[PDB]
Order: sequence, then C-alpha cells, then structure tokens
Amino acid sequence: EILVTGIKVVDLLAPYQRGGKIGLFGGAGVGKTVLIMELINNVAKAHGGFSVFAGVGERTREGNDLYREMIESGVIKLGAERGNSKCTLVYGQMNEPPGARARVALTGLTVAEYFRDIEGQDVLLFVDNIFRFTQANSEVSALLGRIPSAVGYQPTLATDLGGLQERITTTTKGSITSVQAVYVPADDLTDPAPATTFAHLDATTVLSRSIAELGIYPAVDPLDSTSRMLNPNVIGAEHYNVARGVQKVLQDYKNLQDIIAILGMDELSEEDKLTVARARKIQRFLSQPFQVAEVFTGTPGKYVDLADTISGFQGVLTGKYDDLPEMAFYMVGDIKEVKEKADKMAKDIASRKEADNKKVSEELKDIPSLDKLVSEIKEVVIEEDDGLEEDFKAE
Amino acid sequence: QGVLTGKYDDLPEMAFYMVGDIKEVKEKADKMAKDIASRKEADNKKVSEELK
Amino acid sequence: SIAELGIYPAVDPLDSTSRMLNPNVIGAEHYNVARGVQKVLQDYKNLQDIIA
Amino acid sequence: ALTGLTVAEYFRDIEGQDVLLFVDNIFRFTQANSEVSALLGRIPSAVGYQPTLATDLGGLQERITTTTKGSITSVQAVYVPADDLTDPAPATTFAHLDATTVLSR
Amino acid sequence: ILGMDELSEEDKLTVARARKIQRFLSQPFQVAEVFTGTPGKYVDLADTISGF
Amino acid sequence: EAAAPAGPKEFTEVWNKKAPSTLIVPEFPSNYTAVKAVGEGQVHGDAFPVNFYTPHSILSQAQKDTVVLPGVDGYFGVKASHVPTIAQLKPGVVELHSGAESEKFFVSGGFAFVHPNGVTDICVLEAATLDQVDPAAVKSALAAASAAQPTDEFEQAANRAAIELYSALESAVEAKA
Amino acid sequence: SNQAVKQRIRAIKNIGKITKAMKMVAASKMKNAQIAVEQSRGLVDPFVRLFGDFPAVNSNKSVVVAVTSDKGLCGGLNSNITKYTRATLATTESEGKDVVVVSIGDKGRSQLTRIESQRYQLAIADTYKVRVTFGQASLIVEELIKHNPQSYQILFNKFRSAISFKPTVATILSPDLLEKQLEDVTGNSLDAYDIEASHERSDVLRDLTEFHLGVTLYNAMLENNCSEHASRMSAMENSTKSAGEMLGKLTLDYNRKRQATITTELIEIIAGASALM
Amino acid sequence: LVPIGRGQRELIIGDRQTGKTAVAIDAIIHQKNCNEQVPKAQRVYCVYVAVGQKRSTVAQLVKLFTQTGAMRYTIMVSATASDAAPLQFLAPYSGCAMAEYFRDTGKHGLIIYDDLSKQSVAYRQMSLLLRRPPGREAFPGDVFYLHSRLLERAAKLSKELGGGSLTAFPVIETQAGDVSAYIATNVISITDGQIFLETELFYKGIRPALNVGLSVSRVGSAAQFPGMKQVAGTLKLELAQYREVAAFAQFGSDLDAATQYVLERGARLTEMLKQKQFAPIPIERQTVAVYAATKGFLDKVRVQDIVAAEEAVISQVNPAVFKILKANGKITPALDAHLKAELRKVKLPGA
Amino acid sequence: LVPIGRGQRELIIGDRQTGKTAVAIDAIIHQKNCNEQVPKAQRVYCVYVAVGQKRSTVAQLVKLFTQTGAMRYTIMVSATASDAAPLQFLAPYSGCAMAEYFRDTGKHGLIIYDDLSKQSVAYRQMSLLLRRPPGREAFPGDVFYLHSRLLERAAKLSKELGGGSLTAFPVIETQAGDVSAYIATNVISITDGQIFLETELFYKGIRPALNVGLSVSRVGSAAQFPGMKQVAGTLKLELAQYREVAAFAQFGSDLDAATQYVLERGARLTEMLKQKQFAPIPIERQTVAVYAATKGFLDKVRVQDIVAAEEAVISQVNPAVFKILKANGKITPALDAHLKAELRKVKLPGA
Amino acid sequence: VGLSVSRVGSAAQFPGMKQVAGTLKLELAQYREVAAFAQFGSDLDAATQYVLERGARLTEMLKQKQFAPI
Ligand SMILES: Nc1ncnc2c1ncn2[C@@H]1O[C@H](COP(=O)(O)OP(=O)(O)OP(=O)(O)O)[C@@H](O)[C@H]1O
Ligand SMILES: Nc1ncnc2c1ncn2[C@@H]1O[C@H](COP(=O)(O)OP(=O)(O)OP(=O)(O)O)[C@@H](O)[C@H]1O
Ligand SMILES: Nc1ncnc2c1ncn2[C@@H]1O[C@H](COP(=O)(O)OP(=O)(O)O)[C@@H](O)[C@H]1O
Ligand SMILES: [Mg+2]
Ligand SMILES: [Mg+2]
Ligand SMILES: [Mg+2]
Repeated sequence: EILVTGIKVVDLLAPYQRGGKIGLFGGAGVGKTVLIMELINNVAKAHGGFSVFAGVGERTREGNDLYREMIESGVIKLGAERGNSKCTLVYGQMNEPPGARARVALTGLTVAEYFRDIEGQDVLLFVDNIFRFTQANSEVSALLGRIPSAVGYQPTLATDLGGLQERITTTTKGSITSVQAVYVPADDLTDPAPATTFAHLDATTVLSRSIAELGIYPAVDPLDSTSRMLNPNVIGAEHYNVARGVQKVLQDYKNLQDIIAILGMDELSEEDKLTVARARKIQRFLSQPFQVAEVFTGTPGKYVDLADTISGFQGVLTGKYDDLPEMAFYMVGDIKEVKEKADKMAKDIASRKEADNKKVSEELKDIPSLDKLVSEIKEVVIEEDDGLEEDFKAE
Repeated sequence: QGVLTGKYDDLPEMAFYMVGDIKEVKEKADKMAKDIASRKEADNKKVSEELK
Repeated sequence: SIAELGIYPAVDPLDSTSRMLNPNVIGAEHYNVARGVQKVLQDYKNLQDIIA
Repeated sequence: ALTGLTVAEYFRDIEGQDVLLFVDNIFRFTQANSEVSALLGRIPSAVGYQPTLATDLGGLQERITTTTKGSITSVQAVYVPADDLTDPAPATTFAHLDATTVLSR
Repeated sequence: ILGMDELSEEDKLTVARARKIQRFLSQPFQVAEVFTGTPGKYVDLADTISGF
Repeated sequence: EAAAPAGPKEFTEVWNKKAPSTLIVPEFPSNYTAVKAVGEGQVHGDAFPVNFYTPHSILSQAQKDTVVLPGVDGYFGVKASHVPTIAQLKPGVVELHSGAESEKFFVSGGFAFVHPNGVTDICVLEAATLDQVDPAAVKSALAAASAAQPTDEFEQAANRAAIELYSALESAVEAKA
Repeated sequence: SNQAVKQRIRAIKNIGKITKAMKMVAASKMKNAQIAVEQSRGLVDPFVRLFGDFPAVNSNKSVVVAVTSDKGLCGGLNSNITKYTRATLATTESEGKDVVVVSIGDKGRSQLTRIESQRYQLAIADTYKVRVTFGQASLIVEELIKHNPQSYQILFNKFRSAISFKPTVATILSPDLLEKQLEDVTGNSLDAYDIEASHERSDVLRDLTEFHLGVTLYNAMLENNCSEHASRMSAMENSTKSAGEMLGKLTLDYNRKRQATITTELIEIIAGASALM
Repeated sequence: LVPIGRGQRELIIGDRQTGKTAVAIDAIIHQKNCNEQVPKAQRVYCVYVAVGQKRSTVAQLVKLFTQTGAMRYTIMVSATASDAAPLQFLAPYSGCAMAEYFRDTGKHGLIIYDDLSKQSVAYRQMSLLLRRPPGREAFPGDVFYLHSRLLERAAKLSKELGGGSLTAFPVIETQAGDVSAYIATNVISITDGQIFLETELFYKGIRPALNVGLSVSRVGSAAQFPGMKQVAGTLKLELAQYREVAAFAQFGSDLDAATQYVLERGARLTEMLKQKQFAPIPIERQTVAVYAATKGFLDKVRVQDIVAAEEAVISQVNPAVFKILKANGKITPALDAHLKAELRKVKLPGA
Repeated sequence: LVPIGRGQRELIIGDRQTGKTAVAIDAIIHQKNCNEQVPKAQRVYCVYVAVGQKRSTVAQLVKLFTQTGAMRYTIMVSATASDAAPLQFLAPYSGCAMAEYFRDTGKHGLIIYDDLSKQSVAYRQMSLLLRRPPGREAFPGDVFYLHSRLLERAAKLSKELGGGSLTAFPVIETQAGDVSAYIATNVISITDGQIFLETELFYKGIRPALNVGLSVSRVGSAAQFPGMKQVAGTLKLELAQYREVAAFAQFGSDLDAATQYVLERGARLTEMLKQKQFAPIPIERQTVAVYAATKGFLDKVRVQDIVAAEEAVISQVNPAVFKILKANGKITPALDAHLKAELRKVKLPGA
Repeated sequence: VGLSVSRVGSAAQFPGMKQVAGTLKLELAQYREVAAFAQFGSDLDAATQYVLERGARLTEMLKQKQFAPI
C-alpha cells in the first residue's frame, strides 16, 4: 500500500510502501535529516498509531530540537497527560562511546517491537543515521582481535546489519513503517556500509550533493532512488507511466551533459534541445519547499497530493507547459502554483513605479529628533573588569 | 599488399568482412553488386503468393 | 574493442608482436606489407579522435 | 638533513648570524624517513608514507626559525610526486613553506 | 592569433611596459662572472622598489 | 501616392509591435553608407566623385574630372555637375582621367549612375585593365563566335552577347598608346 | 572504473586541442575572408542611395532569404538569425500576404522548417565549398526570379567586427511591381534621372533589380561566411576553456583515485601480512 | 540475442535495481508456462536460491510463485540476511544438491543462485573470523574455487547417465558498473555467457536493461531456437550497426539517408526488445514478433508505439501459426509466405 | 550571510592559505572590542587551540593578541608541529576543558580548534603506531568519534544549568577544493553550519572568500541581529541572483539590461562584503553599510570605490544612528526614515 | 622526444652534433605541440604548415632499422 508523503519526487518516482523499509541515503549535509523531519511532520501526525524515534549517533542539538518541537506540538505531553503522547525518543547520540551507539538502534527496535508484537498496531520507526550503528561496530571490532575486512570495516558487517534490519518488519500481527537515514561516507555509494544497507530496503531515496549544489531541495537523485512500489500493478498505470517518462527524460538529459558542457546548447538538434528544456523544467519541478525548512528559507511548506503531482508531471511530459519559464517551476507545490508564480514573475518583471511614492520627508508626528531617540536609550553598566577572580574564589 | 598500394580501392569496404583471400572479396563485392539491384521488384509479381 | 566491431578473430594488430617479424626471417615483402598495415592502422587510430 | 641543521644551528645559536640552510629535495628526506619507518615495521599511512610524516617534517622544519640570537632561513628544493599537489608529502611540506620560487624553462 | 595591429593602443602600451618589466627582472650574478665575464650586481631593495 | 512611407526608421516601430523585446532591431545597409543622393554636396568644384566597383575587387573610390563611359548608344561623358543618368553600359573601355594621364579598363557591361549630388557609380561585373587582356585570343574566339549560327533564341542571344563583346575587344588593344 | 578516468582524461585532452586547432583554422579563414568582404561591401552603396531601403511595404507576395552556415560549429550564429527571420517575418505579414521562405545553408534548412515548413520552398547548400563568386549568387538570384514577388527579404550576419555580427536585413523591391510604385512622391522620385538605356524605364529597372538582388545576395553570403568563421573562432575558444576546466576536474579526480588505490592496496597487503605475523 | 541452452551457466550481472531478479523470475515463470505443453521428459523443475536477501523479499517471491502456479515445480532455498554466515555460505550448495537430483534422474533443472556476491561476502566473513589470511578486497585465496566448484555442477549429462541437465543462473551485483572487481571477474571467467544489465539503459526505458554489446552466450546459436535463429543473427547485426552509428545522433541536421535508415531501424529494434516484467512471452510469439521487425513490416510505425504495435501484431495474426511454429521448430517455407501475408491484414498503431 | 549563534559549532573549512585563521582571529578580536561595551554577564572569553602549527606562527599570533589587547580574554593552547602526536591529539581536549570552565558557570566561551585536520593526522599517527587497523585514507575507524566527542561539548546550556554557552570554530584544510574528503565530511556532519572559503574568490581579491552558495548556518537565522535579519534578506537574494547570472552569462554572449542590472548590483554587493584583515566591524556599522548597499544608496558608485565609499558612509553618517540601532536592535520604522534621509546627505566619491 | 631527457646531455656530446642538435631540438619542440592540432592538412597557416612539414621531415630522418648502428 502506498504512503502519500506530500513530497513530489518521493511520491512520484520512489513511492514509500506503507509498512516497508525506507532508506534516505546521502552524505554530509545533503538534507537527510530535513527530509526525515518533513517525513515525521507529514506522515507521523496523520498516522493514527505510535511513533518511535531512535537517534543513533547524531547531533544532540538535533535531539533537543526534536524533543522541544514535539513538546510544543502535542506529540509529546509532559506530566499528567503523558498517556496522550504518541512518540518515544531513544537517544544514543554522537557524544556517546561506541558501545552505546552500536546498541541504541536495538533499543529503538525493542520499544517498537513491543508495540508491533504485543500491542499489535501500526508504528512508525524513524532512525537517524543507521550508519552510526555500523561505524560504531567498526570502532569496537578494531579492538576485539579481528582481521579487518574491506575498506577498513569489520568482517561481520553484513550479518550484524542483517541481525538488526531483519527485525524491522511488518508481520501478520503488526506493522512497522521504518524510515532510516543512511550516511554515505565521503559521498561514496560503493562504500560497503551503504552498499550493504541498499539490499535491506523497499524504497530507496538517494540524496545527491550536486543536486543540492544546484539549489534543488530535496536533492533526491531521481535516477538513483528506486522503489519496490514502482510497478503498474501496485500504483496504477498512469502514475507508473509518468514516473517512467520523467525518468526517461532525465536520463536523456544526463547523457547530453558532456556535449552540453564542451559545445553548449547551440549544437543539439531540435528534438534534443526540446528535451533539454523539458528536463530542466522537470528538474526544478522536483524541488519543493518543506514545512520544516521554512525556518531558514521563509517559503512556507507545500503538501502536494498524489493526484496533483501525477497530473502536474503528466502536463510537463506532454508539452502543455513549454511557454512557462524555468524558475516558475522552482520551489512550488503543484501545477497551479507554477502558473501563478509565472504570472507573478512576469508581473514582477513589469512592476515599475515612477518617483517611488516616498512620503518620507517631513513626517508630522512620526519621526522625533534623533536626540529624543537617544534619550530613550537606557544605559547599561560596565561591571568592573569581568569580576572573574572573586566568583572563582567562592569555591 | 593490394589494398595497401590501392589495387582494390574500387571495391566496397564491407566486401572484405569475413572473406578468405583477395579473390573471395571480389566475388563478395560482385554478390553485393548483384543484390543491391535485387531489391527493386521482389514483392508480389506472382512471386510471393498463397497458391504457388 | 575489435569484438565490439564484430570482427573475428579479435586480434589487436597494434598489440600483437613476434620475434618472427624481422625482415631477416620472413623477407622484405612480408615485413613491409605487415609494417604498411600497422602504419595505416595507427594512422586510423590517430584520426578516429577527429572523425568522431 | 639534521646534520646540516646542526651545522647551521651553531651559526645561529653561538655565532649569532643569519644562515642559509639549503636542503636539496626535502622529498628525499620524506622518503628516506618513510624507508626507515617501514624498516622498523611501522604500518604506513595514506599513499605509502610513514605514520609519523607530519611529525618528522615538523621535527626538521621547526628548528628553522628565528631565535633571539640569529636565524636560519632555509631554501628547500621541492619535488612533487606524479605532479600531485595533493600528495601527502607536498601537502605536508607546503604547510611549512613561506614562499615558493618557481623556476621555469 | 590575429596580429600585433589588432590590439588597442593602451594594450600595446602594456605590452611595452611588461616586455621591459620582464627584462628588468633579469640580473647578472657575481657567481656567474667567472664564466660569463660580465660582473654581478647586488641590487638593494629600495632601488628595486623605486625602479619598478 | 503617399499612403505607405516605408523605410529604415519606421521599420523599428512596426517591428517592436509584434516581436520579442529581447532582440534589437535588425540593422540596415544604408546605416553604413556615408553618401546619399538627395543630400546636397559632394561636388566641390572640378574634381567630381567617381565610384568604380566590381564584385571581386574595388578599383576606384577617389575623384576624377572627366570620365567616358561605354554606353549602349555611344561613349558618352560625365563632367563635374552632371545630369542624373541611369546609364546602362555596353561592353567597352572605361576612361578615367585625373589630368594628363588616363587609367583605362575594359569593362564588360554594367550600369553607372549619376545622382543629384554629382557622384557617379560605375558598377560592372568583370573589369579588365587593357594591360591585363591577352591581345592574341581576341580573334580565335571571335571567328568561332561569328561562325556559330545556332537554332535557339537563347544560344543566339549568347552568340550576340559574345560577338558584341569581342568586337569591342578588337579595338581595346589596337589604338591604345 | 579506474581505467575509465585515465582514458577519459586523454579523450578530453585531445578534444581540447582538436577544438583549438579548429579555432585557429577559423581564424586563418577569417583573415583571408576579411579582405574579400571589404572588396565586396561597396557595391551595395549605390543601389541603396538609388533604390532606398523599403522593408515595411504593402507587398502581396514576398520572398525571404536567411543566409546561414553550412558546417555546424558556429555557436550562436544560425539560430540568432533564425530568431531574426522569425520576428521579421512576424512584421511584414500584416494584411494576409504570401511570404516565401528561402534559406542558404545546411544549418538553415534544418532550422527553418521548425517554424515555417508549409511556407518553406527553397533550400540552398554547399555554397562555401571552395569560395563565393558572383556566378552562384546570380544563379540563386535567378532561382528567386523563378518566383515573382513584390519584394525580397535578405537576412545575414554582417561582419562589423570580429565580435559583433549585426543581423542586417536587406529589402529588395521588385522593379515595376513595387519599386516605382513606392517612389511616386509628388510626381515620381526616380524621374530626376535620365535613362540612357536601349529600352524604356521599366526594362532597365528590371535589369537593375535583378543585378541589385544578385549583388546584395553575394554580399550577404560573403558577410555571413566571414561572420561564420569569426563565430566558430569564438565558439571554439569558449569550448577549449570548457574542455580545459573539465580536464582540470578529471585530473584532480584521477589523483584522488590514484592515492585511494595505493592506500587500499597497501592496507590489504598490511592486513594480509599481519594475519600471519 | 543471448540464447541459453539446457546445461550451461549464464551469469546475470549488473548494478542494483536493474532487472536481475526480474530476469530470473521471468525464467522460472516461463518454465511453468512451458512445462504444461511438453511431455514429462522435457519439464524443467526450477530451484531458487536466495542468499542474503530479506525475508520479505523471499515472501514476495513465494507469493508470486504461488500466484502464478510455479511453486509446484520450484524449490525455494533461502538463507536470508539474519541467518548466520555459514548458512549463507552453504545455501547455494544446498540448492545445487537439490537441483542435482533432477539432473541425475534424467530430468532438467534450473538453479538460480541469487546474489552469489552475498555468498562470497558470507564466506569472507566466515574465513576472516577463522584467522585465514585475507587477500584482494579481504577475500580469501579460495574464493575462485568457492564459485567454480559450485558452478561446474551445472552440467548436461551424457545419454549413459540419463541425459539430464542443469542450467545455472548466478546473479552478481556490481558497484557502478565495475566488472573489474574481484568476484565479478571470477564468476565472469567461470560461467559461459553473461547477461550484463545496465542502469543507464534501465532508465532510458529499455527494460529488460540488457547491454547487447557486452551480453554474450558462448554456446552461440547451437542451442538457439531455429526460426528465432533465422532472424536473430540479423537482429545482432542490425543492433551492432545501430550501436556504431550512435554517438553521432546529436547532429540532427546531418541528413545522410545512408545512416538514418539504420538509425531508425535500430530504434525500432531497441523498442522491440522492451518487455514488461512478470509476463514472459512464449518463444513462438517472440520469433513471430522479431520476424515482424527484422523485415521492415513496422517501418511505418512511430518509435513511441511499437510496444503496442507488437501486441497488436501478436493479437491480430491467426492463433493457428504459433501452433505450427511451436511444432515445426523452424520458419518453414510453407509458413514464411503465409505469415508474410498474415502480417499484411493486421492493422497497426502507426501512420 | 552565515550568522552564528552562541552555542553553535561552525566549521571554517577551506583550502590552504584562503584565510580561515583570519576569520577566527577577527572573531576573537571582535569579542575583545565587544566585551567592553556589554555587561559582565554577556562576555565571550575566547580560546585558540593551535594544533600542528608552526611555533613561529603561534608566536606572531600571541604578539597580535597582546598588541590588540585580546589576550585579556584569550587562552592559547599551542601544540605545534614539533610536539609529539599525543600532545596534538590532546590539545583540543585541553582547550575545550578550559572553555567548558566558562560554559559551565554561566559565562560564554568561544573556541577555535585551528586545523582539526592536523589533530586527525596526529591521531592517525597514534593509531597506526598502536598497530590498529586503518580505514579510509588509513584513518582509524574512530576518527569520527575523536571529533564528535570534542565538538559535542560546544553547547548552549539550559536555565537549570547556568545558561552558559560554548561556541566552537573547527578549522579544516581541504586539498584542491575537495570538500568530500574523509575528515572534511566527518566534521561537516558534526558541526551545525559550514563556512566554505573558496580559493578562487581569494585569488581574485575577494577576501573573506566566502562561497555564498555552499556556506550555510541553518541554526543562526533564528539567532542573528534583527536589523541584519531584515536587511540581509535581499542581500542573500541578490547575491543568489548574481551567482546564477554569473553562472549562465559568463561567455559575454547576451546583455539584457535587467540581468546586467543584477550583475552590476552583485558586483557592488561583493565589493561591499570585502574586508581588510585584523579590523572587525561592530554589527550596527555592518548593517548600516549593508542597508546602504542594498537600498540603492551606493548605486552609480563605480566598482573600484565601494571599499572607499563604505568608509565614507560610516564616517559621514550621524553616530546617533549607530547608537540607536545598537540599543534597540532593530531598524525601527522611525529610524529608517531618519536613516535613508541621512544616507542621501553623504559625500560619496565619484558622484 | 618530449618525455625523454638526459640531464647531462646539455653539452656532453659530439660537437659536430651540437652544431645541429639545438636546431633539431627546437624544430621538434615547435612540432610536438602543433602535430596534435592539425591532423588535417587542408587549411593551415603559413607559419604552421612549415613546422608541420619540417617536423615530419625530421622525424622520419630520426628513425633507423634494427641491428645497424650508424
Ligand atoms: N522489464 C521490466 N519492466 C518493468 N519494470 C521492471 C523490469 N525489470 C525490472 N523492473 C523493476 O525494476 C526494479 C528492479 O528490481 P530488481 O528485481 O532488478 O532487483 P535486482 O537488481 O535484481 O536486485 P536488488 O533487489 O538488489 O536491486 C523492480 O522494482 C522491478 O519491478
Ligand atoms: N580578509 C582578508 N583580507 C586581506 N587579506 C587576507 C584576509 N584574510 C587573509 N588574508 C591573507 O591571506 C594570507 C593567509 O591568511 P591566513 O593565515 O588566514 O590563511 P590560513 O587559512 O591560515 O592558511 P594556512 O592554514 O595555510 O596558514 C595572509 O597573508 C593574509 O594576509
Ligand atoms: N528542503 C530543504 N530546503 C532548504 N534547505 C535544505 C533542505 N534540506 C536540506 N537543506 C540544507 O541542508 C542542511 C542540513 O542538512 P541535514 O538535513 O542536516 O543533512 P545531514 O543530516 O546529512 O547533515 C541545512 O542547513 C539546509 O541548508
Ligand atoms: Mg544528520
Ligand atoms: Mg534482487
Ligand atoms: Mg590556518
């Protein structure tokens, strides 16, 4: 069953299975915590069941921010109404020694597995950097008297990861929907610790760095993020057809990048410089402003329905939007907002005013004298040279 | 030596594909210069009917 | 690479050597034909970067 | 190289002059320390240099300073392996250099 | 690629300035006067700054 | 008679009413021409401006005082402040004078215009100087040209254009000293 | 994988000199085209001080020529004047007139059927194989005399400098169909000239308009040939920079992969030797 | 293009999410389809060995092999990821010993070792913890012998031993198309062919994502279906021409008409070999639909609807030809002129 | 552009000689200048840890911090290149203990681990001399834990714990802009922001050479100066537009007189964001200058005068503007009606 | 010629070879950087066609058969 997440590229090209495992790959600041927070915000509040956040080896500031954000949002209630809470946080963050980070994912799984097996209900299990479990076992295993495997890891990498990951499943008595961010080290998808984790997931969401350097957020690599749901007997026929058409247009653009690099767009044929324009349009249309990213971008977040993104990408695949500019597609929710932003961005190229309507000179009882304003400044005191000796000598 | 000096530069380039010696490439070029003209009238002409 | 062209036996003519390619063991006619073939093939490999 | 440093350090510390210590191919100092580190059975680092690469270069180059008595000013010829300016021996050596005098043909 | 008459007048002036900068960076050396004959010159710093 | 004044200045407004605004106006070859016809001047006395062009070469731009042009009715002359003439030229010799000397090209047929500002503009395709014509093949082509009496009006027009050229090529080599 | 980058480096390294060779070839072609364009610019002056410049006429039939390039390495030449012959062919048709599309060049017939195919009639190629002369320009002028419009349109990149290629329009009015009709300004502006020709004014105007179209077409395909060589010189300078910057990226990636290869092989040897000792 | 005989070993090599398990599943489902139209001496009883996958993937595959009906011929050996490394080491030998029962009794088998690379990873763990000295990529010395002594048990036995067979389909996952890796070179050199799948052709719409230039089968046309063999060598040749006319198709102005015909014909042939997953077509409909495209019957059809044109050709010709091409075993001359003309009265989605 | 809060971890990552130490030095010197103008409760005491540096450069730096008067608030924990590798491994922890003193008792601390890349080199030496198995770039597996254990101690403590804070500035030296190395991507996934200093902006005179598109601080926008929060929004917007038009119009191809407008606007904002070394600017004098450059009062000033015209703006504006903006902390709707008026009456060069 | 050096070969050879070896070194160093350019010999400058003929004249002079040292 599909999980509508309200993100365009995720719901279109690699749709999450309700109950499946989800992996968010990407390395060192591409957005695999902002994406997992927006997944928490979209799926988790409209879920119905419980949530379990297992932070494994990530920032303690992030755990404090998540804890206070869930307190301010009613997902976590303190004290007398604590039974109404719907999230358990389990934290083995990156200041903990390697014995603790290697075993806190198992604590998160045990708190989730009591809900799945005994309580018998749907839960959501978000894990922040399941890579830190593998890396912590690599730090431990260097001292346990073992011969090291390939690039420096433990020999029991696949079996430790399989012992952890095979417990995160849906059974006939309950359901764990698991999203796990997976750090790739030094931007290498062929590193053995992500390349083993690839085989344990239904839906994969590979966040790339170059797509983030293009400004496109979420920086999902659309030809590297796959799913077991992208199948016409599962998601319907027209969703699957527009997904394959989007991926074909992006792949045809990707094969042209070296000749566009040296020879420019003035060398391609008409059929190629059409697909360059359409693929640059659908590159921008995969971007979307998140609700949790609005604190540092300003643009409010967009929940995009599945029908909205299927129809919106069907339009740009057919050719119904060839006369809109590229930056109309940048950071918009659905196909109405790109047209609204296009009409607004050709209004804003014609928004010209003459003599710029100041009314700034001689404002009758708006501005005081400057000395009246400096009179409003209360004066702070300078408290005698840091006083550091005496309040150290209190001890 | 013949294709080096230019003795057989008037043959097609694909007559040389999978032939033994310099005579069989000539016969394959002659077979090609037959069969380029065979695809002119080779459809019906009571030649590919259902009753022959 | 030559097998990608379908050509069989896929022997590389600019990498296959012998000590029997001296003109003192096969004669000047065989050595000069083989060196002419190697020269025209190396000319072609040095022009493929332009004709591509 | 430490012998050349010591003959220079006598002029700096006792005579109190300004010395020009010329170290021809600091890279061969690096690779000779790499050889004598591998011969003592130490596990080599990245590309094949010793684990104590930065400290061996530091223990050489940190005596080429200006004291209150005099100064050693060193002119070190630098070889770059495989024309790689990110190779660990020039990447560790360029952290000590104050000037490069690139001579060209 | 085009010619010495193609560039500007002030760019021709900077060509003159730079081509006499490149000569003035040169210097005879006192260690070379044994095998070149021309004597060497220790140029002071203030003379270099005031010359350039 | 004056209900459509087209031109280079008026082309810009009718262009901008229905063009994309990014493109500047398509330029005009009259914007690179310095001497007009209805503009008074470019006479200044005795030396009048000539313009003897060919496609493959420009052979004159400067001033002359008397030029003789091999027209279709006879080798007429143009002096300083002349009558405006749309003059078609027959194959013949042009004569350009600046004084006692004379530079003489055998032209091969092309118009020459005197304007209401005193300029003349001799526009001929192939202009041969008399010292570059071979005076030996002037009869070997002419004999075969006068002998070739064809059956078609196109080829006999070609033969007529041949023989009127060759007959002028006779006296272009004889009486020049 | 490590063999892909070292071969790709040699690929980009030969591309970056192939395009620089074609750049200097384009410069040496521009250097001899520069004297031919200055020998052939001057013949458009007497006709435009004689026939004027009448682009926006009431033509019932019109013919447009877009003078484009043959080879395909120009870099913003054939598609610029494609947009100019789009926007200019937006402008002439304002009363439901016929306009015939002609283009000169292999990159023009492949760039003008995209916008105007039913209005396309004629395509000319192979024009700059050896050089340009008045013969072939007069011949394609005759092929436009196979049509009989009221006016002719020319589009070509005029070689102003080696950097500026002004897309110049040349409008050639049909003589007794439109030219004397556009000159009837308080009488007729052409009647100040005295006809020396063998026949009447209409026939010398016919020969004159044929010669004027032929010489502006010769000038167009010489201006455009020289600006083609200049644009290929500019576009294979920007391309050498791109294939030098991609080579600068690929050498750095090769050196990262080289150092990582030596570290990986070394770590494997050390782990295998320490498993025994 | 890459025909497979009963008794050889065909590697399926590619990157992740390219079609490897899909090709193996289509093979097992088509063995179920062929097992009902043949006598009991021709039936192929498949064995699926799943080493290192999740149990959810194995549950999806057992659900699929039950839904299609292929479970009554299939054995499913699953040492999964939570299972111990000696179980993932000894799972392909278990499944090969189960398939050797059908090989040794005159019947035919189809063993598919899914992710033989994960067997090599489990063996690497099991040998590194036994303090055996590692080698390249920390693999042991005998990891060539590990896969060779497993794959050489897939044999076509002689007539004095029952004449049975065993076809092996090892699946190898590579990292970014790198076949210069250790286990990849080992099992490439061990097996007969290779079905090399690419992820850059998987996203160009060409699915199953077979890189035709590198995918070979070293039995050749010795165990190709005749009739399919009569068009298949020309199919290889025309795709070989289309591949060497490529990397020039960025010049759409370059009107040649000597290369554009093969550049269009190769596009129709590339569009021909696309196929949905979980639906294997019988061999007679396949050779009819390749006889439809190698002759130029689809040359009018646009390249964007040949995947419907092939279904219309198969569904609009008579269902009486496939019955006699399945029995007659080659395109007989009493069939090539019948179905020359039966492909004229079919209507096409292309004009 | 990348504003920094108290309790943050901000990585100053760059290449060799691109001015990372200069950013850290200006931060420390600015904390000296700002400590005398605040109450005792909000005063930042700095620590400079010098790991793997030359002793001469630390000697010049101590000379600079004493001749500024910044050594009154600074601790210097110097482990030079001659010192043994456990000392360079331990000196970030000694410095972080010395600044955790100030964090724990309600005071505020700043710490600069200068070249944590050299601390990781020292720890790689310690690990390989302990015969420990190495990994990526021959680093031990716990070289991430080395840096995360250290950088997690930079915190903003609660009201129950004193309220003190510790702000860390790790410096990381990349090689050729290789921001995807092992230690660089380790510290990128620990710290809150990133200050990426490009070498090519540095070699074009643009110093501090801030890569504006890559350097971020998603934790600071909530914690910056409220005048600069509303002034520098159009600064980062116009700098993004300047970067994209100087990413597309680099060839000198087409001019539009609107993209040329944002070109000559970003070419003035970039000249405004230049800064001389060792001379920090108080934040109100910063935001008045950024106001004057984004509200168009430095328009028509030539692109070689804004480093003089900004001194003209700062010298010729009434100082009550800076006092009011510092005290209120926001450009009040009365204060900008003062401020644009007093910005028009400024003798700008060129005119 | 480009990658083969001899760092004593600056004046350690036959003097009669030194009369011509500097001209041979420069006339090939002029050729190695432009031979990669114009594999085509169609449209060549007068300053580059002389180097692309002289380099080919000197390169085929500098080859010799085996077992026959001069
Ligand atoms: N011919 C095809 N047509 C349509 N979809 C296909 C085709 N082949 C594969 N797919 C889809 O592509 C995805 C590829 O998964 P696949 O079965 O290839 O895994 P694999 O590469 O064998 O191994 P892994 O599971 O490790 O990726 C599947 O979701 C499958 O449904
Ligand atoms: N803002 C600036 N304005 C002008 N010059 C600067 C600026 N910042 C740095 N520089 C110059 O850059 C040079 C190197 O600066 P700095 O010492 O800060 O680099 P660094 O990053 O420490 O390099 P390294 O780590 O290799 O020593 C110095 O000489 C300094 O004068
Ligand atoms: N949807 C988004 N919109 C805007 N910026 C984003 C988005 N996602 C990520 N970022 C950028 O990524 C940074 C955070 O990366 P993060 O999510 O922590 O990845 P990681 O956990 O891999 O470090 C933020 O500073 C922000 O600038
Ligand atoms: Mg994170
Ligand atoms: Mg699979
Ligand atoms: Mg520094």
